Amino acid sequence: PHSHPALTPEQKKELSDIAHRIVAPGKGILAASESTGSIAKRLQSIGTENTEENRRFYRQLLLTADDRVNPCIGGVILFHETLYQKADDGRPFPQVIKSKGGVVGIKVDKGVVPLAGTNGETTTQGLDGLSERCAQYKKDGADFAKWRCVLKIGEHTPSALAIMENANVLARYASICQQNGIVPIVEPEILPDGDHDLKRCQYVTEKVLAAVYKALSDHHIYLEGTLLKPNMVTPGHACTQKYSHEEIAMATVTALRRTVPPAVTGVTFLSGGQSEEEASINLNAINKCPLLKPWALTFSYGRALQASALKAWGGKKENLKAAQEEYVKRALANSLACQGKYTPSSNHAY
Amino acid sequence: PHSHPALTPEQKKELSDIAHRIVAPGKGILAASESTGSIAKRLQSIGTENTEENRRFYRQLLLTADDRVNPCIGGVILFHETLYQKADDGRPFPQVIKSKGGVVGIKVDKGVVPLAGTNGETTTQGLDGLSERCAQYKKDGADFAKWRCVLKIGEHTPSALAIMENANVLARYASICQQNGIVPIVEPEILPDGDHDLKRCQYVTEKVLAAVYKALSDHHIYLEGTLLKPNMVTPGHACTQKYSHEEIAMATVTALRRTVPPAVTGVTFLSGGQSEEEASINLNAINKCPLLKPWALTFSYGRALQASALKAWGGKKENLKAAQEEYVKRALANSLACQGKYTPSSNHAY
Amino acid sequence: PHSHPALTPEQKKELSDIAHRIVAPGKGILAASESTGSIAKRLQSIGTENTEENRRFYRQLLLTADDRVNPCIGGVILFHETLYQKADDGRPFPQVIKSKGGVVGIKVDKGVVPLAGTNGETTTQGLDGLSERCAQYKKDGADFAKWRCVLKIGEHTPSALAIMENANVLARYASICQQNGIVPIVEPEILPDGDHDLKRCQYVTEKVLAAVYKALSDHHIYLEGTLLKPNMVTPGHACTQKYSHEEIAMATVTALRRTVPPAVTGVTFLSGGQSEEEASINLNAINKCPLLKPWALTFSYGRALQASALKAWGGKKENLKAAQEEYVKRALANSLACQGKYTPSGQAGAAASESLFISNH
Amino acid sequence: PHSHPALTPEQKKELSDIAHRIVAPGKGILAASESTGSIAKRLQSIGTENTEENRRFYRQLLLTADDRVNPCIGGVILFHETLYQKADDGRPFPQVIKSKGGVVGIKVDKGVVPLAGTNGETTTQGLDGLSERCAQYKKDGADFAKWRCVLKIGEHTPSALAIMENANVLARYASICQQNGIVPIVEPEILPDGDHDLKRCQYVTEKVLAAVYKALSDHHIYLEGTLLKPNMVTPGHACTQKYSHEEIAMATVTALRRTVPPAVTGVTFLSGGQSEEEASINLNAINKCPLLKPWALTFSYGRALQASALKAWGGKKENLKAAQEEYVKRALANSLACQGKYTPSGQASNHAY
Repeated sequence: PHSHPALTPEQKKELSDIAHRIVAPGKGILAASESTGSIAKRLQSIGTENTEENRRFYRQLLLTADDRVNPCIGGVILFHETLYQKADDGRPFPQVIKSKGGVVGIKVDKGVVPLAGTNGETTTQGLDGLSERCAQYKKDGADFAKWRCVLKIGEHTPSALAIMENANVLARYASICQQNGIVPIVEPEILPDGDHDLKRCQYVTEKVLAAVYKALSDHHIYLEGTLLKPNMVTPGHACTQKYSHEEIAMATVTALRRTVPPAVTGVTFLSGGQSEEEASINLNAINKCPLLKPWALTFSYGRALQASALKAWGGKKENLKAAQEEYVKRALANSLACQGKYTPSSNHAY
Repeated sequence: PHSHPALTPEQKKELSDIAHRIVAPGKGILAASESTGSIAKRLQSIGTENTEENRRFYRQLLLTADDRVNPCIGGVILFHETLYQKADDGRPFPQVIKSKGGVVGIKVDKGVVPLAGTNGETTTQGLDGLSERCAQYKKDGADFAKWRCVLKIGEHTPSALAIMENANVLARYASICQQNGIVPIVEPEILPDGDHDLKRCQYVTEKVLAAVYKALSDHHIYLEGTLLKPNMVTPGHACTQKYSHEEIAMATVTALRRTVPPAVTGVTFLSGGQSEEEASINLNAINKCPLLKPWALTFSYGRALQASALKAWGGKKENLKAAQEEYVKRALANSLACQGKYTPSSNHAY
Repeated sequence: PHSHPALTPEQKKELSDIAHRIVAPGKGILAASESTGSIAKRLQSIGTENTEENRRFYRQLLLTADDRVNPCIGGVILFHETLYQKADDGRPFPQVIKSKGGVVGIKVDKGVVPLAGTNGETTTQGLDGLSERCAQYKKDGADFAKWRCVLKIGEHTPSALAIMENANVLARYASICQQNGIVPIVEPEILPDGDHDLKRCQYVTEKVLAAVYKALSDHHIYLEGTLLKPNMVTPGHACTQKYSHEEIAMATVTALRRTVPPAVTGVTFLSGGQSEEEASINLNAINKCPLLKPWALTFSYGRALQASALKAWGGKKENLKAAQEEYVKRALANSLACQGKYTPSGQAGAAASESLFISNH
Repeated sequence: PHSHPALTPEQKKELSDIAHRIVAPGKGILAASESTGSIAKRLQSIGTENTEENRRFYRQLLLTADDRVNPCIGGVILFHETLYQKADDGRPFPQVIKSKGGVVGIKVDKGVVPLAGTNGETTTQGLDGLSERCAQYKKDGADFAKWRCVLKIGEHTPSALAIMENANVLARYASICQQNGIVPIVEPEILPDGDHDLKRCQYVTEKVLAAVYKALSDHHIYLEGTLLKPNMVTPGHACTQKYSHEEIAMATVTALRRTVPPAVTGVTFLSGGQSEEEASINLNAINKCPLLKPWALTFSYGRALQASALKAWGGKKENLKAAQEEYVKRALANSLACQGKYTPSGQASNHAY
C-alpha cells in the first residue's frame, strides 16, 4: 500500500497532547452529555420539570463543584445545548471547565438506527456534515468528542454485520474528528443485558475490539490521538453465576491486552448499569490487576458520578452544596480507583 | 448465519414491481436531479440566471415533452426542489411524470466528502435521517432513489479503503431505501479521468462491482428490488489508444457478466462525459454484444439526454418546442439503443 | 488496483473450452472419485472384498458402459488410483473415458481437517505441491479437478470463520488449477443434516455463495474457466415440513440467481443424500423453473448414478451387463433432467427410490 | 458470537510458559533452520562440500558452544534433518540444546509459492498434514515452530491479496501448532529490497501487522502462546536517504506499538541483510527507544549470529574453537542488546512517525 499522510506532525502532536491531558494519572471523565430526552427520566425521578433552566442549573451544579474535583477530572463531555449555556456569573460552561483544568468534550453522534435484517441490532448515525460541525465545536472550545455505538449479546448477536458496520462507522467518525483537531473517543458499547456469563462477555468483547482496531487501521486512524470507551467485561445483568471483582478485573484486562494496541493513549470505562460504588470498586480492581497494562485505565462515568448528587439536589436550589458534595465524593473515589488506591472502607483460565 | 427477514413477501413484490417497471423493454431513465449548484455551470453556458423559476421552467420543459417520450422514459430522477414544484397548469411534477407512464425518482445523497489519508479519494454522505426522508418522499410520489459514489483510477486509486467504504455506504443506503418501499439505484461511478486504457478500466470495474455486491449481500439487500448504475467500461479520456464501440461493448458486458448477479433487475448506465450520440451508439453496441445478458441494459442519462435541448432552449421561452424536440430525439434514440436497434444514419482477450 | 494478468488469452480459451465441453447441453458428470475408504463400504454392502482389482473392475464397469451414455456424460471424475488403472483391454481409463467423448477429471483435495475454536467445523487441505500435481495430471489426461469443502447448518454454524476460510482455500485451489490448464470445480457443500427448513437452507446457501465468489474475485479467478458444484437448496433431512419439487427448484434457482455471476460456465449439482429418482426429479424441476438461468444446470452425481448398478452387480462378474444397464438408465434420466425433459412414469427399481443419505461422522 | 474454546487452561499454560522461556530477559533465538539448498550458499562461500556430515559438524559447532551462550540463547530453530542428528558423544541435538537451557524449535513451512495475478508476490505452503507433523515434532523434543511468509515493497506491492492471504495462512499455521502444544512464531517478513524510505517501510509494516493480528483473532489464536518475528522498520537497501539507529528504533517501536497487542509474549526480530554488528546496534537502539514496550524485544538471528563463525571455521576441523568463539561473541552481544545494555566495548520528534 501507499501512504498519503492524513495528519502532519503538528496535527499529531495536538491530538496526542489532548488525549494525554484527559487521562493523565488520577484523572477521568465526567460524562454529562445526556440529551433532553435522556435526562428526562432523571429529572422526573426527583419531581423536577425538564426545562432549559433546570438542565442549565443542574449542569452548573456539577461543573462548578469546588477545586477538590480538579485533579480528578481530566475532561467533561457536554451535550450541544450545554456547550452554549452559561453559569450564573456569565461564564460559558466550556470556560468553567477549562478554568478547573479540564478538557471540554462534545457528543456528536445522532443516535442509533435499526439495521434491517438483524434481530434488533443497530448502527449509529451522525456523519453527515460532521466535519463542519467539528470545526465549529473546536472554535467554541471543544477538544474531544463522543460517539456511541451499541451492540448486544444474544442468541444470534452481535452478528457479523453489526460488528463490521459499527466498527466501520466508528472509524469514519474518528477520521473526521482528527481532521479537525478533535480527539475522538471510540465507544463500542456491548450492553450488559442478558443472562450470559463472564466468559461470554470476554469473548464477544475481544472479537468486537479486534474488529474496531482493524477498522481504525483501515481508515488510517492515529491511535495516539484517540481514547477507547469500552464496557468493562462483566457477566450479564441477569447471569445466575456470580463473580468477584477480581474476576471481572482479570477478564477485562485480559480482553484489552489481547486487542488494544499500546499506542492507544487511554481507556475510559463506561459504567453501564453499575451502581456508583460498584463502578468505583471494579475500576480499582482493574488497576490492581497483576498484568501489564500499557494504557491509562480510567473512567468516563455519567450516572456513576451523578446518581447521588442528583438525588441530594432534588431540584431544590437550597441543596446545591449537599448535591455538589455527593459529586465530589464520587469524583474522589474514582480518581483513587483509576490509580488502584481506592478502599470503600490463574490468568490462563481467561 | 440466521435469517431475520428484512422484508416481507409483500414488500419484496412492491420493490421488484417498481424496479421492473423502470427498466421495461425500450425504457430508460431521464436523470434530471441536478442541484442548484450542479446545474449552475450549464445555465451559465446559455447565459441564463440560475433562479428557481428558470429551473422550474427548464424541468417543466423536459417533463412535459410530447407523448412520443412516454414509451422511452420508464423513470425520471428529480432533485428535492423539483419534486415539490408544479407545472404552469398547477399539476405537481410527480403527477406530470406519472401521467406519462413514468416512475418518479429522488436524489437522496448529500454529496461526496474527502477520505482522510487517501490520494484525493472520497466517500458519500447522506445516511442521517435518511429513513424519515425516504418515508416522506414515498408519500410524496417517489418510488426509487439515486445515490452517487465516486471512484477514480490513478496510480494508487481506487484504494482498498475507498472501494470498501463506498461499497459499504451504498449498502447502507440501499437497506434504508428498501425498508421504506423505495427502490435504490446503486451507483458506484468510476470516473473516466486519466490516460489508462480499456483493460485497466475493465479490471477496476470488475473489482469495484465485486466489492459492491458482497457488501449488498452482507447488508441483506434484496437484489431483485434494486437497479445498478455503473460506468460503461471505456478507456480514460486521455488514453492515446483508440477503441471501437464493439470493444467498449465487449469490455462492458464481460465486466458485468463476471460480477453482477442475474437477480439484479436492471443496469441503467450513466453516460459520464460521453456526447449524446456517443452514449447512444455505445448503449446500442452493448445491447448487440453476442454474450448472454440476464439483466436489462438501458440508460439513466442526464447530459446525454439534455445537451441539445438545453442549447436549443437558451433560456428563451419562445424556444420551448425547439428545445423539447431535441430532448425527444435523444429519448427516441436511446429507447432504440437499449434494444440494440439504433442506427445514427475473440472474446477471450477480455 | 493494478492488473497483472494471471492468464493469457490462449490459457483462457483453453479453460473456457474445457468447462463448456463438460456441461454441453444434455451432459453431466459422473463422480466416481470415491476413495478406498468410501468405496470399501460400497463393496462391503454387496459382500465384495475391497481390493484394488475389485475397485478397478467396478470402475471399468461404469466407464465401459455402452455408447448410449456418451451423449449423457460430459465428464468423469476419478480418484488418483483410478487415473492410472487400465481396462481389461489394456487401455488406460483416461483413454477409455475420452474415446467416449468425455472429459477426464481428478480429485485433488486431501480431505477435511478440523477448524480449532469452532463447533465441529472444518476446512479442507491439499494445497501443498498442488501446482506440480496439476501439471502432472494434465499430462496424464485430466482436464478438470475436484476439491470438496464442507459446511454444516446448525445453531452456530456455518460460522464466519468457517465460511471465510473455506471460501479462501477454494480460491487458492482454483488459482493453482488455472495456472496449469485445469478447470477447477468449486465445491462448497452445505450438508443437509439437521431439521432446518427450506428457507434456512436458502439463506445459508446465499451467504456462502456470496462469500465464495467474493473470494474468487479477490484471487483473480477466471470464472468462465470454472464450474460450481453446490448442494441443491432443500430442507434439512430431519425437517418436519414437506416441500414440492417445484419449491425446491424455486429456492435453488433463486439462491443461484442472487449469487452466481453469469460468467460462471455451469453448475453441476451434488445429490447429497437424495435417492437416484429424487436427484433426477429435482434436477428436472430446476431446469423447468420459470426464472432466467444464465448457466448450465446439470449433474455431478456419484451415488445418485451408481446406486442401482452397484446392487445389480453384487460383486458377481456375471452381473456385468445387468449392472451397466442400471447405470445407463440413470445416466439417460439425468441427461433428460438437465434439459427439463425428464418424466418418470415407468420401471425404476426400488433401489432408485432408496434414500442415499448418510449422517456426517 | 459464541465461544467454542480451542484450548483448555492447561493447554494455554503450557504454550504461555514455553513462549516466555524463549524470550526471557537477556535471551534470544539462534535461527539455524537453513535447508540443504539454502545452506548450500553458505558452505560454498567457504569452499566446503555440502554433505550431511559437514552440515552436522557445523550445526554441532554452534549447538555445543561453551556455557557462556546459555543465558543468551532462549531458543534454537532447527531444520528437520538437524532435529534428528546427534552430537559426537551420541546425544540428540534437541537434548544438547535443552541441557544448555534452550527451547527447541522446528521449521514447518514448505516454502513460498507464487500468487497468480500478482506482480511476483507469494504466499507460503505447508499446511497439509501439519497437525500430524507437529504432534511428531513435539514428541521428538520441539516446543515451538517457524513459518516464513514473504512480502515485498514495490510500486504495487504488497497487494491487498498478498496481505490478506499471507495473514490467513499464518493464522491457520498458528492454529494447528497450538492444537499440538507447539508455540508458533508468526513471521510476516517484509523484504528490505527497493529504494523506498523509512516512513514507507513503517507504513507497510503497520498495515501488514494490523492484517496479521486481525487474522489471528478471526482464527481464535491464543496470543500469549505466540511470538512475532517481524522485520525491523528500515529504509530500502537502495534508499538514497540515510537514517540513524535511533530513527530506525523509533520507527520500529512505533509500528509495533500501533499494531501488536500487549498480550503477545515477545517480538524476535529477523536481521535481514544487516551485518552482525549492525543487527546488534539496531536491536540495542530498539530496546533503548524512549517509548513503552509491553513485550520482550529480542533477536531471532541466523546470519547475524553465524557470519563470522562460518568464515572462521572455513570447513577446517582445526578451526573449531576459533569458529565457536565468533558465535559466542555475537550471542553475548545480542544478549546485551535485547536488554538495551549493549556497547561496542563489550559487557561494560515522536510525532514525526
